[PDB]
Amino acid sequence: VIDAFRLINANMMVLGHEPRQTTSNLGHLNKPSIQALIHGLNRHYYSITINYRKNELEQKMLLNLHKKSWMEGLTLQDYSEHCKHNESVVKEMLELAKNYNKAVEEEDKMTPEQLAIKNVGKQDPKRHLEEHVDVLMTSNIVQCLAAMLDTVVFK
Amino acid sequence: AVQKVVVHPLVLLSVVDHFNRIGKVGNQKRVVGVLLGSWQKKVLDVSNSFAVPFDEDDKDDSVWFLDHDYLENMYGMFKKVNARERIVGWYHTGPKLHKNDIAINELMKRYCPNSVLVIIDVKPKDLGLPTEAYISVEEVHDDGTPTSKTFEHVTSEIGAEEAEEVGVEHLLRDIKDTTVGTLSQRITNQVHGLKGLNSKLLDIRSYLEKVATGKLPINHQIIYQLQDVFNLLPDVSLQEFVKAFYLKTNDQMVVVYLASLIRSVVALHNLINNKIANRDAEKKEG
Amino acid sequence: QAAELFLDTVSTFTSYELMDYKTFVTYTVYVSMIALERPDLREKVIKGAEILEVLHSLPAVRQYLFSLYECRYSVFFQSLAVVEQEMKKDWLFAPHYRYYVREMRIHAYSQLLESYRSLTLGYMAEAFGVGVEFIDQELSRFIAAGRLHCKIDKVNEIVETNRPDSKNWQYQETIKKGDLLLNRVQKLSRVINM
Amino acid sequence: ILAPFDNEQSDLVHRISGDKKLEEIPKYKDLLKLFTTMELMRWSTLVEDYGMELRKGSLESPATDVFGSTEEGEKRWKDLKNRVVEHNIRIMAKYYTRITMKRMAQLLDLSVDESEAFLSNLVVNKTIFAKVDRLAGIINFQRPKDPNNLLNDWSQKLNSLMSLVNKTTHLIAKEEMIHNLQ
Amino acid sequence: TRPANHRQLTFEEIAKSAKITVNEVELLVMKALSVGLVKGSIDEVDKRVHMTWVQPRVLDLQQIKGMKDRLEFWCTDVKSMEMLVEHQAHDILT
Repeated sequence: VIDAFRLINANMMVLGHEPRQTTSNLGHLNKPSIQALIHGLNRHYYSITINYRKNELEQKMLLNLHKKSWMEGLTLQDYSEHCKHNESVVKEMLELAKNYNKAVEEEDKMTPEQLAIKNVGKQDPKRHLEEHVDVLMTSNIVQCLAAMLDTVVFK
Repeated sequence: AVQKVVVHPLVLLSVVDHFNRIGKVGNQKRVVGVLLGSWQKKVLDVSNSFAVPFDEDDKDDSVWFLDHDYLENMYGMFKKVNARERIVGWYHTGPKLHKNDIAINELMKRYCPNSVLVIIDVKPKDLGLPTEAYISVEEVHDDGTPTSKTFEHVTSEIGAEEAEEVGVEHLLRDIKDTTVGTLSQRITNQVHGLKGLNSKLLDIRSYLEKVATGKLPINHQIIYQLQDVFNLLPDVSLQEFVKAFYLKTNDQMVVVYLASLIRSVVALHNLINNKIANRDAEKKEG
Repeated sequence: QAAELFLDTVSTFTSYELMDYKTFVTYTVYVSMIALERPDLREKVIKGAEILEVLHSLPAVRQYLFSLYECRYSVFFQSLAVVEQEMKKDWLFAPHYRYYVREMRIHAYSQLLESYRSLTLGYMAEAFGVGVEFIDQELSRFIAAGRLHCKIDKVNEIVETNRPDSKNWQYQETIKKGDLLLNRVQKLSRVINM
Repeated sequence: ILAPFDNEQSDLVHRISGDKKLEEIPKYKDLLKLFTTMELMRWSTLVEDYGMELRKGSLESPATDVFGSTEEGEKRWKDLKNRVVEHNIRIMAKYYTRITMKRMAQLLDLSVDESEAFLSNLVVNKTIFAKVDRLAGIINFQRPKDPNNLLNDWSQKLNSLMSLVNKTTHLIAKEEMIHNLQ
Repeated sequence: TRPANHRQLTFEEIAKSAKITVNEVELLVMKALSVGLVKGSIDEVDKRVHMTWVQPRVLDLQQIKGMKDRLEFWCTDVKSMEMLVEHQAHDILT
């Protein structure tokens, strides 16, 4: 939120004129906020549009933000905790799957208008389930690819 | 001594500006300036800088001119508007470190004995980071001197503060990777890692040829560490390794199986819901 | 599931569906013979006096259980034959009265082969039932089924044992149940959407 | 010396060693130097080179305590015997992988039955791991291998290799910088 | 002297090459290990040893050529794998 302003002399409105004689559409492309307009604004000062001067070089070197070391790409994630994480997640998948079919059976026995309210107080199994599938697949794919690349690129 | 350094982006933009700003004044190949920052534990955090007038003539390796009192009183000026920052290093923008540089350090070390050297490459062609960090040490060896004086490597990374990160994120409107996730987890990684490793091996060969002939000032320490590196490579062919690798992948696949099954049945339920929500509504238009 | 839900031997009144509390005891001991293994057997159905006092009046079932526990295989088979004959004509056991039997027998074999490793088959004749060829064909047809992991050699009349890990078995049932569920879900997929 | 091995003894010996005045008595200096280092002579040379010096000088009164009283002397000699045989077992398990019964029995200068009876209470106290076989006279250490470990150490070796190959290049660059810059 | 593979070796071969009787080689290798110049392990019932690392040494302009060669036809594999992967997953993030 940046803005630019300049004063105007009350003389001009004593003549009954208005400042900023106008020849082009390009000044009117934005509207002031109500909060800015409660304060003086047009009855005392006027705003000017702004834009950002850029060049390619600084962009080309700024996007390096959060780039990382090549070696980081080839690490195998401690094969002993990996299986612990996996068959921790599977447990809550168990306890959720046993709670899914209740919400499948109640699919239609009540007015759908209040069905939204049926969500609000109590987490639903369906949406809350599939993020675990997302996690499991995303992890177990890359963990397996990296091992192959290693077992080829070194000796 | 010091274990890593974190650099804020504002110094990057400041240096990039300074380089062109001097390009106005003269045919200078290089520029130099002062780095301001702060400490926590073994970690250095660097955040602000200003340039100092500097001159050098390629006539010889021993004719250069850095101005004292400009730095002396400019640091006073900055102190008088933010007390938290202390002088903590200096930077220059040469593509590689120059022969003068150690004798440069012995000048400004008076201002902070821990002073560190940071290189900021102004013209990237490559996928490594632009920064480097070097600290001075004496090192002992059998003969030729009791100690040499040597720059040695400290690890460096770019960071960001709460609000400068908002500032930079406003500017990068023009490009982003489509989605973070497994395609970013790969393309942003493995290919880049492989390219880096290839470039490292290329530089090793480029030196090794200019040691088989050329100038060839043979240095035995290089050969020692290379012997270690070549000894370290494992034999993949061993049966007892193979049985383990299979016994692991043949386990990992089961989880992908189960997850894909669950995904399919959920999508099926979604289709059923859609179709019954259509056939019981389309009839209303008669 | 029966043996788990038949552990109500202290809360079963003289109900209107089983005229005899003793019939209830016989049913629960019959199912507990199959369901549970040696520690639980030795801990629950033999240490609970509420059924021991009842069994005191039922010599046949008492000796039937004791024969299996005490490894007196010679007397085991006559009792088993009597039991299966009785339950062939009984309700809610006839439709599979053979299945039950074919379990107990194989179970008996698994109760003897794991203590030793190179037992000759001749010992069975004077310890389990006379007839070398009978035991031979029985063991052959039980090995072929994929249970009772062991092996037999005829030139020297010897029986060896092996120790397969508890992974391959934990794999076949997974793969087959996956196959059947995939088939079912494919049928659901095509039966809907014309 | 009499204390059984533990971290407290293993660093207390380090603290008390290297005292300037201690050099005035080179005998006990050699004693703790012997017990600090690797595999040590079984039993003969130590008693032959130190079993008689415990009465000369002007400081042998604790030595007489180790000798004089019958019960105290016998107990402390037995404990020294146990300490040295334990040190031998610890170091050989540190270096060896699999060994025959008679070889180490000879290296302990005592019969095979005594050897196994002495190491049995060691292994049941969970201080040294061994699985001896009393049919072929072959004993070993070498704990069984778990799948998670093998490739884990493989990955560790990969990490070290990457770090070393990364560190080489900077040193190479600073080598070129001082010769071919001008 | 030996390759990096195949560097297991037997007691009697040491006994010959050091002209010391077999019964001493155990104490010799123990000594060698204890001063850290070589790292490995021993098998007394097979009478064999498995050395795994050895102190570096100086070596001359003829030996380094083998380093050059093995490095070149190592780097070729990295180049091949990069050119493979950046093709086979072209679509997933072109």
